[PDB]
Amino acid sequence: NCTFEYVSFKNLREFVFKNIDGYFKIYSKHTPINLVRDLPQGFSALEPLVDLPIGINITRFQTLLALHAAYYVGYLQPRTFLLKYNENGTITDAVDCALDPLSETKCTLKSFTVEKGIYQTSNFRVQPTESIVRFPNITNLCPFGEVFNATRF
Amino acid sequence: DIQMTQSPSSLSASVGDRVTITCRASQSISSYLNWYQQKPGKAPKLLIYAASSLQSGVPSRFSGSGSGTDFTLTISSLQPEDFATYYCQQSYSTLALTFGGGTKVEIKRTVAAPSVFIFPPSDEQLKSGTASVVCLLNNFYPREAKVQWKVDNALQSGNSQESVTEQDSKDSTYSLSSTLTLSKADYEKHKVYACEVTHQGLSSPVTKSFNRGEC
Amino acid sequence: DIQMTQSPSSLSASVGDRVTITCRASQSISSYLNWYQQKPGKAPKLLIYAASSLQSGVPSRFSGSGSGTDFTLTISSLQPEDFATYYCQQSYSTLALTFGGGTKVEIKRTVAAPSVFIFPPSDEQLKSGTASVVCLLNNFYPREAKVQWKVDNALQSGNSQESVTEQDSKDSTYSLSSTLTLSKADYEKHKVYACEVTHQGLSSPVTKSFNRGEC
Amino acid sequence: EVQLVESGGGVVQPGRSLRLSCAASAFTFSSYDMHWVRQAPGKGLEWVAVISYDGSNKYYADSVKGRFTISRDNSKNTLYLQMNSLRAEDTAVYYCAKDGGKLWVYYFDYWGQGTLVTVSSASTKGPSVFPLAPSSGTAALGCLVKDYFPEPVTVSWNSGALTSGVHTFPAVLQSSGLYSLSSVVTVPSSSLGTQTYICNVNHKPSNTKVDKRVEPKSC
Amino acid sequence: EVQLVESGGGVVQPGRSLRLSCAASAFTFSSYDMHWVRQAPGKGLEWVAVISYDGSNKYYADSVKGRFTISRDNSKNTLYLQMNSLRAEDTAVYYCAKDGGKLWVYYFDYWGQGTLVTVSSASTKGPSVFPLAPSSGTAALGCLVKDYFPEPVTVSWNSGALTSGVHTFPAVLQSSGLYSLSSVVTVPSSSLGTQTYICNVNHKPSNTKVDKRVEPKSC
Amino acid sequence: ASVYAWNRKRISNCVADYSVLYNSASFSTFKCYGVSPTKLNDLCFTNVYADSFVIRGDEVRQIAPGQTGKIADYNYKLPDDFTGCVIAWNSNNLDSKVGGNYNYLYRLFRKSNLKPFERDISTEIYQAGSTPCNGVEGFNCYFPLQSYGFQPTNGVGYQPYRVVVLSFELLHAPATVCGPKKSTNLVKNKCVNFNFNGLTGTGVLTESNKKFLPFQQFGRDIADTTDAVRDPQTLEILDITPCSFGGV
Ligand SMILES: *[C@@H]1O[C@H](CO)[C@@H](O)[C@H](O)[C@H]1NC(C)=O
Ligand SMILES: *[C@@H]1O[C@H](CO)[C@@H](O)[C@H](O)[C@H]1NC(C)=O
Ligand SMILES: *[C@@H]1O[C@H](CO)[C@@H](O)[C@H](O)[C@H]1NC(C)=O
Repeated sequence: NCTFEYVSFKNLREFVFKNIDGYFKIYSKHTPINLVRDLPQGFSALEPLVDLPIGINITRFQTLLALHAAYYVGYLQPRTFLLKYNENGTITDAVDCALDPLSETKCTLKSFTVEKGIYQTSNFRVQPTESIVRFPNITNLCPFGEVFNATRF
Repeated sequence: DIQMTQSPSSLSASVGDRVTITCRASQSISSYLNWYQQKPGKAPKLLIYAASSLQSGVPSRFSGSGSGTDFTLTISSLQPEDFATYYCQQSYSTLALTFGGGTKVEIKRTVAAPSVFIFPPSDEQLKSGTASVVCLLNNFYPREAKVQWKVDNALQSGNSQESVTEQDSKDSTYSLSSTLTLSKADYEKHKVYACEVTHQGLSSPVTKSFNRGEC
Repeated sequence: DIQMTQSPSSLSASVGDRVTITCRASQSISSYLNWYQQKPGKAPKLLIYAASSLQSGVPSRFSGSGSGTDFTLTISSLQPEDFATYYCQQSYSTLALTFGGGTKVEIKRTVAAPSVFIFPPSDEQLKSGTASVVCLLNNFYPREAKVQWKVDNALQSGNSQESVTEQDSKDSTYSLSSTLTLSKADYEKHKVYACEVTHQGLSSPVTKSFNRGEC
Repeated sequence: EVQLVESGGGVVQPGRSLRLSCAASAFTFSSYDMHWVRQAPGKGLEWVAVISYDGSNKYYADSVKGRFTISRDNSKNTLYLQMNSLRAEDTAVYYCAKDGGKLWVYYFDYWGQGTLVTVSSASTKGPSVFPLAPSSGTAALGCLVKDYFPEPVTVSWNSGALTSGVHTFPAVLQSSGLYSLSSVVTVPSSSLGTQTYICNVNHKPSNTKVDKRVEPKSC
Repeated sequence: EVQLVESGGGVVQPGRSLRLSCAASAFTFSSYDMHWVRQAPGKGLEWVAVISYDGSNKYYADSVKGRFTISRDNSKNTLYLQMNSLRAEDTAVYYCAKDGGKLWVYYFDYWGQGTLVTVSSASTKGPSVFPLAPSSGTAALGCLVKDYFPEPVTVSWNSGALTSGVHTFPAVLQSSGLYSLSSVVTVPSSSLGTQTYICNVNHKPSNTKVDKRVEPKSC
Repeated sequence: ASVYAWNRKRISNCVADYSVLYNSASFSTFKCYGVSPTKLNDLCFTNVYADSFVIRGDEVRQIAPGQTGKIADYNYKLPDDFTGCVIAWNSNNLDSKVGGNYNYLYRLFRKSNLKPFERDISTEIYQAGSTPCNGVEGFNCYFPLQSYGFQPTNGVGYQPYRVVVLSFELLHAPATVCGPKKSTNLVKNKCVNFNFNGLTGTGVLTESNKKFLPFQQFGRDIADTTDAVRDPQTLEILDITPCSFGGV
């Protein structure tokens, strides 16, 4: 029961898979690196590769290994990023609007340079912790006792 | 192919009655049934499509329902302008569109006893060579009246042809004219010509008979 | 306590008919009457509450009415999915809740004459010691058919038990199997075993009889 | 407001060819598939042909496949039906209908008044008018317009003076290929010798006007 | 969207105890009084028990008062019905229902699928399959699955090949405490010696599978 | 392919050109259920299945919902909610031999009727009698398959007919199959109403010197309003200038 088919260390290969409205978007980016211990530090933008109209509900996944290579996995979240497009339309840097107060100020001012000064960025409201309910403690009680326990009927 | 049976063949109802008509299909059709209305002589007009959709400009009292093989068209309150013929047509088999037999709705009234008249062939017609005997049933309701021809006490079938007028606008009664047509030679070969009428308003069959060339 | 008499015990109607079911209470209940529906095998489902309140998600064609002791449930236009058993339940005596007898609605059709078959006890059963005579009425409508057992022209009552299937999905006809069970000694004590069937579609009772040990 | 007018219908002999034309108005004729539907005299409706909105697809029922042809001129907003090699079964009223296109399948939204088409191998003939006299509580008399073709024929009593009690039965196509019709009128038995009853029959296709007297049988 | 699931029903001897559990989902279980209502096989509905929303008030009908007990765990959203000292009258399908609380009176808002509880003093027994041969316009044959307990028993013809014309009568609880069932099938009288008819009866509770041949009587 | 092993082909992720069904008038029989062919080339479908096989003319009417017979029951079946089309045309010139073409086989016996879109190719010996057939033929043990007799002189009712059943399935997923889309010539330097891949607007399209990235399809300004686009057919960047307006 198939509903689709398609056919077309030294390398750091990044990929991003995400499902939106039944469309499976795959972005990718291959770069040369010289580091085996951990992810090389630096900024590189990922450009899309595929938009498969599979329309599947995905909640788990797995990898496939060639048996006769470590790999890293991160989870995406709905964040707001300030992206800088250079002249040719390529992303050269990005700022995360929730990483720390400096980045919040950057996103508020829509700039990567913040002039010396004080900037009002956010509001702040303390939420209530617990509820309190108070009603007067009963003083007069309806006399059901003398009706059920009456000495004589 | 797909055969659509529409029932009843014809029903009698009064104004304001909740009329219902059924339409059945030989095989299953999802929701591809449509109801059209046609007055006598006038062109058909659309009432319901997809069997659950009221066409724009149609009174709300009409409603279609049903799925699979059986469908129903219901008029909550009958109106004088609703006495017409309704056709149910399927659309599932796109290039084999078929329309239903139809269900004429007549004006309900009391049973009217037919008036039976028997007219022998005119001498002018006998001069040509043919002979026609005319049996006229007048002012009866409902239209279901059996007309039988007897020649020398022998039943005749296929020798005549009938024609029925529409329900009357004044008394809502019907008229039927049975014309027993034959040749001159067959006309003199027999003496007695009779027309028997059996109607719901007749306690017993009524026979109007005449002997040839006696007057 | 409160007894709820629901009528009719069983009614026959066709699709699109305006069905009405009555429910009477021994004493007066103000507006605490409800109607529920139950298909064969399936669990009951709520239709009406307070006798004048349509439950959410129910077709509007169901309507409850009445106050005091007599209440009525009306379906303006019957539908194929509306063939079920309807119960009326009073809620006045909250801690003495009671339900009505029920009114099964069957599919109306033409009268079907039962086919009567008589099967004597099998020799294998006679080996065990018991003997069962099977009288089968097949393909009849309505289900009201009287089945009587006769042994040596003597009526038998309570010696058998009947079993009737639901209305058939194909021809909407019923089947009944009466099993006259007795011991071997009571089987050889008599010779003639007959089953008489009386049905609305039978002009006269039909008797199927056999003599013991004659084939 | 949608209008559809049919034209080109008439009487034609078997094996001939005819061209029906439908004119659409008050909607986009070029964006709705058009259907030709025929209704035989006295029978129900019957689907005949279908043409798509772009005039590139044509479909027909088996009864007419390889025999009729359907085309459309969107510039003129016209629909043409060429019916070649017509048989007697083709005798019917033809309508042009819009699709509507609200569903995946074909339904008919609007209909025209249609045009009649008759296929027969009989020439126009003058009607023969004969009397139907009454006898001896009212009485009923009439006239018989037999052996006429084609339809229609207009029948009146006393040059239209006698209206009430007049019943004109629909014509019946007898085995001879012509048409037979009967007109009747019921009058009181008392007024049978004084009042004069004459039936006037006019057949424009044959251009035949006949005034026939009706009198009670004498014997 | 409200769901109620019943569990814990089964077969138990008279005088024993059982625990039925109802699982509520997709609504506030703790804020609605719960009702237990039973329906005996073939009989109508009979109100049984009621428990308040807080599980503090417990009411029973006279038929079961002092014999059954109703409790609820709002933390687990579960309703427990402990039926101690069970009699034969308790054999029924039990349903848990929400109150609704829209009226001052008790009404049932939703019904679960229910759980069957059978009270009998008979052990599981293997069914006895017997033939019902036809005789000499079609014919009808069948099989009799007698003396079996508990329900149900699955009956098939020709290993499910023979479907049309097969009628399986509901089982009847005979006075012996077991169950008797009859299955029949009508076939043309012509095909009585060539076609082989074998009825397959399976009783999973007793784990008994029997294939019984059916042939016409010889005399 | 033989009817019992009716050959299934799949169509998805491609523009479906139905002109082959229109221009080809050599189709002996053609019936659509659920969908009308005229309104078919401007409607998207998730997938299309082309189930093709061979039968004789007399059996062609049997390939459709609510049909019964050897072909309908034991070799190929369709659902009662089928939504597609059925096409059939003669192949006598190709599927006939002077000595009789017997390469087409069909299932003659089967213990049960096939389920919708079920393919059965088992050659199990059919048991027609009480005696079980333990893989051997003989008394009440017949081979389930039989071969057609196709000769040039065979009658029309027995002449070979190739049948193709198209079934259009539209699931709750994006439709990869749509009909061809009509376009027009491109006019620059003139105030026109443009529509690029559903992005509509009004303006003057002019040649530009902006260098898009290979995967980028549109441009935007600070206002987010479309400022440049890329012609889908030819990869050239067009600036969009709103049509001149002002005060008189
Ligand atoms: C996928 O999951 C969502 C909710 O998790 C559900 O609404 C949707 O119906 C699912 N997709 C399909 C094809 O059922
Ligand atoms: C942008 O692209 C041009 C050629 O298209 C190239 O010369 C230039 O170096 C690029 N920008 C940068 C920052 O390299
Ligand atoms: C579209 O047409 C252009 C010519 O205007 C041609 O160069 C190009 O290759 C075509 N695209 C495809 C996918 O064939």
